[PDB]
Amino acid sequence: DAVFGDRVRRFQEFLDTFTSYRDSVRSIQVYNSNNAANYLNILPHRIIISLDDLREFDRSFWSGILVEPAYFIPPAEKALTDLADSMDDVPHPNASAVSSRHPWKLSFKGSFGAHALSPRTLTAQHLNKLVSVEGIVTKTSLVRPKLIRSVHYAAKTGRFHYRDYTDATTTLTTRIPTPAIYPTEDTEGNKLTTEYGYSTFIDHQRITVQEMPEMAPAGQLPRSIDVILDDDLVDKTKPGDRVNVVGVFKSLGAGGMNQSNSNTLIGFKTLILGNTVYPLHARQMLTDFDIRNINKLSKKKDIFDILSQSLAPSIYGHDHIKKAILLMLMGGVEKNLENGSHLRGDINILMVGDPSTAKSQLLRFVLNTASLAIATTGRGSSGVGLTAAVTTDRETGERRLEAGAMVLADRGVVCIDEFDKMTDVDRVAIHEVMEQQTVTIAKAGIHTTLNARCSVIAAANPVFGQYDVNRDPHQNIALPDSLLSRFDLLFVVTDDINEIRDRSISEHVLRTHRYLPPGYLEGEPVRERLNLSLAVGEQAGAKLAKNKGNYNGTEIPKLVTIPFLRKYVQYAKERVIPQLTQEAINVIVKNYTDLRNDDNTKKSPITARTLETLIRLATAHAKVRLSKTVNKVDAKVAANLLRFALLGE
Amino acid sequence: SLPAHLQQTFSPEEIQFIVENEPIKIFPRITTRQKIHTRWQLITTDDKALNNMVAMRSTEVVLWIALLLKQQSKCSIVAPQWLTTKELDRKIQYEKTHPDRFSELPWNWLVLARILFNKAKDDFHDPIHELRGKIQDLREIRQIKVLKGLKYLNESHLQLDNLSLLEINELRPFITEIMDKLREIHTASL
Amino acid sequence: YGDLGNKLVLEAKRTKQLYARSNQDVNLPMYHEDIIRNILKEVSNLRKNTEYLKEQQQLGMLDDKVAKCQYFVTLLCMERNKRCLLAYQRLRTDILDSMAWNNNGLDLMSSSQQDTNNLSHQEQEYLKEYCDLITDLKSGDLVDIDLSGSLVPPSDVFIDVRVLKDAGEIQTEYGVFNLIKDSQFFVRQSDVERLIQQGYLQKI
Amino acid sequence: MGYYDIDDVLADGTEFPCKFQYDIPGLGYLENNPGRPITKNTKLSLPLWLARILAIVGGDEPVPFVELLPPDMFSTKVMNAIKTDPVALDLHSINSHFFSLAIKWIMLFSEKELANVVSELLLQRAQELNHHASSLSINTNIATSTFLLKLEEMEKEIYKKSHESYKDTKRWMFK
Amino acid sequence: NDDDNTEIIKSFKNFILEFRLDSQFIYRDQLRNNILVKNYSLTVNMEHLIGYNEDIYKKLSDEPSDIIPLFETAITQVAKRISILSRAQLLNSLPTFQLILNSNANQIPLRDLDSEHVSKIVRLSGIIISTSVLSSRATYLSIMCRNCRHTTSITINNFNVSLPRSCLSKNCGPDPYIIIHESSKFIDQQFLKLQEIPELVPVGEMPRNLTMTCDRYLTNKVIPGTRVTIVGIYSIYNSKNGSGVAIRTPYIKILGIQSDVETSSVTMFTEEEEEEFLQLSRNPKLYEILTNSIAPSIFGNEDIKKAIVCLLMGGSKKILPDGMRLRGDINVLLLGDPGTAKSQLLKFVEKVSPIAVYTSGKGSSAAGLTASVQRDPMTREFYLEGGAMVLADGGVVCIDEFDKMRDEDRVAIHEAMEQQTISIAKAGITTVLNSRT
DNA sequence: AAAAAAAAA
Ligand SMILES: Nc1ncnc2c1ncn2[C@@H]1O[C@H](COP(=O)(O)OP(=O)(O)OP(=O)(O)O)[C@@H](O)[C@H]1O
Ligand SMILES: Nc1ncnc2c1ncn2[C@@H]1O[C@H](COP(=O)(O)OP(=O)(O)OP(=O)(O)O)[C@@H](O)[C@H]1O
Ligand SMILES: [Mg+2]
Ligand SMILES: [Mg+2]
Ligand SMILES: [Zn+2]
Repeated sequence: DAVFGDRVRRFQEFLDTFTSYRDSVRSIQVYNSNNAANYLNILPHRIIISLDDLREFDRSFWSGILVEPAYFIPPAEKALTDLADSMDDVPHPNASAVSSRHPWKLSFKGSFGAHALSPRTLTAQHLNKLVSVEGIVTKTSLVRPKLIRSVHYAAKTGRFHYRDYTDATTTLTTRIPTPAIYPTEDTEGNKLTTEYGYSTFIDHQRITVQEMPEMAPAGQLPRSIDVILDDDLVDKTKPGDRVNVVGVFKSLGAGGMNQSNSNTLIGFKTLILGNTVYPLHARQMLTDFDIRNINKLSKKKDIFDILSQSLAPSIYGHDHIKKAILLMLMGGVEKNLENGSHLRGDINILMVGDPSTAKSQLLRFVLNTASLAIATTGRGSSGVGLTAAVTTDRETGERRLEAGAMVLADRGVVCIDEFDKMTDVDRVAIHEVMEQQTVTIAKAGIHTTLNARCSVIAAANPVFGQYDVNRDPHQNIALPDSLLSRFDLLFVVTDDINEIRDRSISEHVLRTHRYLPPGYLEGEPVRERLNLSLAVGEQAGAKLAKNKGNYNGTEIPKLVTIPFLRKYVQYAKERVIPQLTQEAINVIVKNYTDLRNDDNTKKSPITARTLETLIRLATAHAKVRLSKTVNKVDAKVAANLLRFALLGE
Repeated sequence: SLPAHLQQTFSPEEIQFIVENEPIKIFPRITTRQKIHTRWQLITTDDKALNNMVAMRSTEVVLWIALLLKQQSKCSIVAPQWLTTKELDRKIQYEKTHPDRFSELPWNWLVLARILFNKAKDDFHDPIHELRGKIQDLREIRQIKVLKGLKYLNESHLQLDNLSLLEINELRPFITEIMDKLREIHTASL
Repeated sequence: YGDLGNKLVLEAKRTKQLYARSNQDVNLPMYHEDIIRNILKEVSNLRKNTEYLKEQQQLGMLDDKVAKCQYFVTLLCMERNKRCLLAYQRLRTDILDSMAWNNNGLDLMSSSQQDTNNLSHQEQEYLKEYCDLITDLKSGDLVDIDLSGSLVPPSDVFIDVRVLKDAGEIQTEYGVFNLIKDSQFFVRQSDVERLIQQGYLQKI
Repeated sequence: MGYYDIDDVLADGTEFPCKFQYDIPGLGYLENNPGRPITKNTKLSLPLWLARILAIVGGDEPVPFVELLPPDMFSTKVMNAIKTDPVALDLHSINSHFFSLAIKWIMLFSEKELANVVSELLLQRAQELNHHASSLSINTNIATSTFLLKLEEMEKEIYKKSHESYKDTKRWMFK
Repeated sequence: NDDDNTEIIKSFKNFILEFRLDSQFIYRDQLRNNILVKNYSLTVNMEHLIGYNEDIYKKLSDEPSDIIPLFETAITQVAKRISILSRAQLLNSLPTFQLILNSNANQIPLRDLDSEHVSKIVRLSGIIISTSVLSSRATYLSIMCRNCRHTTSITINNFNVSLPRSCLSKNCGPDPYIIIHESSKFIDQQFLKLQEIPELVPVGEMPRNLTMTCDRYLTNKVIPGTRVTIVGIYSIYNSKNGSGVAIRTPYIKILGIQSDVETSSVTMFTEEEEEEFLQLSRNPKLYEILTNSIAPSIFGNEDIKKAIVCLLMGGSKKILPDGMRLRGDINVLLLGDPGTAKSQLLKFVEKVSPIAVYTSGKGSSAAGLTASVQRDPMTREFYLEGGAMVLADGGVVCIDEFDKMRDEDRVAIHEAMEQQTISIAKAGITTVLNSRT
């Protein structure tokens, strides 16, 4: 009754106290007005409030929101709509666009405390309470419009009628259900024609999110919960993306309480109405002093060695492997031509060696440090389901494609273990994809070409238990020559027995295992922790706190921390697109001719593809030093790396 | 007495001793009137009561002497007034009707009860189980009231009007330490 | 630098827990004077370094600010090392005295660790002198009271006690107690406390 | 403040961010090459036992040789989290000497906004400490142990003393 | 009718408030300690109930599903009596208390259950094979009318109600009611599957499965593959959706669960067993007293037993700030002549370990070990089902006849044992799954 | 529509 008015005026006072949201509303209004009629982006009517300030202002209203949002959110959005209706000034409005009546629905950020849960932790006593759930997106539905309010007109009356429809999932508060029957007759019998272009329709999508497999109980499978979100943010993220969804967790449906039940063992239905979504990514922006640090470090003469040594400090040796990984993570630019079709842009690396030589560990490091990557094993995958799958939707009842392993990894990197142990048949999928970076599916009446420009790194062991140096390279590798010719670089690793290197690697590994997590004693095992204190998160240049990166002193040369390297590669992959010159061309052609006509034994045959690989590596090295042109030193270093990878020092 | 941290509070045995060092009434079964025979001539209690004692009459002795005579057939302890159903009923009514004040009870509360129930079993005029249950109910409600009142922990002082010895003893190490920490925080902040 | 010293202090805390969980003086651990003498030799190196630094400072070649800051840093190092060592030693002496006072000042070599060789020799002579002090203390004006007796208040006069070890017959006041193995006595409480503390009796 | 107190000497060893507000040639010999002097405005993680005094001596413009930065432990994020819900927050992850360190910090810097929030913190947690201490078995679910593993190092002695007191009372009562 | 219910409630309340042994009222103190820790439940032992008075136990054993709710509401009445003050006249967030029972009656095998056990209290033992996801149930429903539009409340018990006919007193419909989901109370329910123990299966038969339902605190207590002892009610529920005439599928309502592991694997141990373990650890020859204890029926082998002990203890898991993982287990392979007692050690190692599975390398497959991609026939959706190397996560897996295993099957275990994680990509499912064993 | 087990070539 009057409690609605009291809550509305309390929220109005709160909005009057804090002047940031009014400035945001004025800015969004003026930006929309400017976009209207000046020679495509439109800002949606949504604003985010930090409930920490609300707690600092009124504890009762804060607790009312966090405990029973149903009786508190609608008054807040009504007050926001009234404030917007008072602030705005449009003396000359339109006709169809003025009837939107968007309530300016809200978003939240700040500390939640005991309401920041996990999909497994959700239980009965957390119902009807605003919560934030963390997880990974597993599948999504289709964006289908739904009706809200229909506009009707009759020729005789000249009065436009309107009828409003609300469903269980449309509003927080349960109201009397309304069927979708179109009113076609007036009270006096006048014929009513439905008026499209004046009615209200909003998008609808359903997504499902599951708990992360890493934080799961022993011997238990991950569990999932489903999320409904509409209007704005309707097509954000995708399957295979870490998300934090803030919304209201409520039950819906009779759940067999009526006569429709067949057994007494019936459970209700639970579902969360999402209010906002945030990307976790375990942040992705760069500051001004970050740019200063990047530039001043790139002006150094030895950036490439520092960055190569900065990858996986606990892996002894494999220097050129680290250099190749660095060049691969930020490979060359893609070239397209109106007549030359497509030219491949990235680099692929394949490794083969005897057991226990740190290939899987380096691959896991690449997976951890990459911006986007997917983990895959040869034996536990099937090529048909690795690219696209056909499944039926439960809601619509139709069948739609599901993205495969590497389609999710578009513009990323795919890492495969036990490559040689994979079934031969599935290999054709790779033969399809690595050829033209496009997978075509044609099955059950679906005809579509899916783009997949990912780079693939693989590690396989030779046919014998250990590599035979005295044998032909072809007979040591089980894979056929057709796919081996595509991979740019072939690396062979062996653990030659040598007492000096054995002692060095032994003391290094023993150094690694004597490590203690900071602030934790050695007498007890590693214990799990909770999430961050904030459900949603967010002097210059004089600190160099995490810039230099030399966290501990053990060698004269420098070392940089991983997050700054990720920032560097993010900056480089976007801000720089270099071009090549004739000076590097001379070196490239000269070294190609010298390598091709040396006429000595070599691990792998060469062809015109190797020169294209040299060009791509030269472009990648022109990117690594943040220059817009290719220097001949890049050609020299690429030639040296290729000669090592094909001959050996 | 050091024994680690046993130098700061009283152990329950010390509480039992300090309670049993109190007067009590007794009905002797024998006579020791002097011939008008060994003198008691004790140092920490009046002898004139013990020496000038005649059977089947009221006299006051310390509790431990009463228990020692009760071990033999030389004693008959008289139960106090507050150990009966008609008194505990009005007491529990008083606690129920007054939700903020602790009822008035002797500071030997629950302790004389334990001793009398353990030793003096056959001299009560009321069933033992009923009295034990009513005492348990009293303890229950007083515990509820103490737990409710504990929420206010000022850094200045506090008032607890009618708490017995055991209730104070079992709560001292927590309340004292918390208030001391609060005082330290406030003093370091000024 | 004083981080080595931390390894001592943390270890001492574990010892305190051994004192806390057991609530009984038993199996005191074996000393860690090796790390202590390592700290002593490194702090001797620090002290000689300070003396040489003062030498160049008095020479006039050294800068005053460098000399003063190094002096403060070294003084802090010595202060922290001394603090850690005394924190160790005070707890050691406290537990030593606590176990020494309660066994009538005899140290009970007939039965607690057997050879008490886990203590340093200085700690052993400290224990002997403390036993001497405890024996001396009750020889003054408190000769009629046994200070090292029990501290549980006397609650009953006649108790049942059960023998634990075999012996001969022991003289008492106006009587004799023959400690036949595995027998039960119904005797005075104020006559068998010494035997119970010695461990020859059971089931108070 | 006890010299022979073990908890205090343990807590004095925590590391705080600092800044060399004043340049000193020849320093850093215990951290990097001794012959390389440490330049101005260079940040390290110095322990408290030298940061307290080295930032107050001055030495000589009697500016201190070092300047102490606001540590990340006392940050707006932690204050917001502790004000929102203190009962379910685990301070053991932030630190094991949180309360003694906070007392030292508030003694060094007078800040009338930390004393009341910290006071309400331990006042609110004391009630659940008493609730768990009063619950004696006659073995238990996950909630009590989950709370007990969230406790601060300085709260363990209060919990243990309360538990022993209640256990002794029950042992004497029921014989 | 109401008089008998009041008499039964009074009897149970008198039992709770009057039962004492020596000088302790055990149940009142139990209620206190439960309320202090927010565990609104109470445990009743059969022997105490029988010793107090036999009529109450007779009535409980006669018609359990009708009598138990009276006891479970008497419990909450007593809790409100002895936990809050009248104050001469609030939150009152105390739901109906859960009742848990324990007993020592003769066990009944699963195959022995028949028509005479309907609506009776039975005790039985089995092995858990699958646990369903928890679902919600309504207890306090706020119901709104549409035409007259008044408010009403419905209280629902879980033992053994539909929309009321007509309105409450104009001319409404048959059932003009809707459910107000807000201001409603909900609880949790879970389904479990039980299988007969291998040693009690009759001659030439196969194991039989049974369905159990638990609710509230009893949920999320067991994991698949653990021997358990269950006490509950054997009742029957009809299947309208689902042969024969007047058929009724039976099931079990769980009242009490006992497990050997006691859900120990943070520390749930009390002080007595803790100090016992510490004293055992102070034994200066514990290595030999453990080596002698590994299969005392096998003679001669000593290094094998030492290796088995070392494997059982396990290594120390390590992690690094760089993100790489280090394995924390050791793998022992027995490769020798026949007759040297290799499998008899495998079955004993399976028995000793808290979590273990025993399987043959001959009757096994790559898809039957790591993860099998099943497909629900009803909703027609894909989902992962655990195999045998995921059930043994955090324990030891017993494999014999390792050489008889197929070459194509033997390669899937490489990554699963060198990195302790398995990655699968089938039908669009891209999930990395952890398996440490 | 897609995964997994079995007998015969
Ligand atoms: N240079 C190295 N530095 C540190 N550790 C190393 C090195 N070489 C090998 N190792 C160790 O070898 C072990 C074997 O790991 P892993 O199985 O991932 O290696 P791999 O060579 O990829 O083996 P496989 O071919 O069997 O998959 C790891 O624990 C790793 O730490
Ligand atoms: N050392 C031993 N002490 C006692 N019994 C033994 C010993 N070695 C073998 N046996 C006996 O051998 C019998 C058969 O043993 P079992 O079948 O387990 O042998 P195995 O070596 O595992 O065989 P296989 O290699 O064929 O699988 C058992 O009944 C067992 O009692
Ligand atoms: Mg490997
Ligand atoms: Mg065998
Ligand atoms: Zn009506």
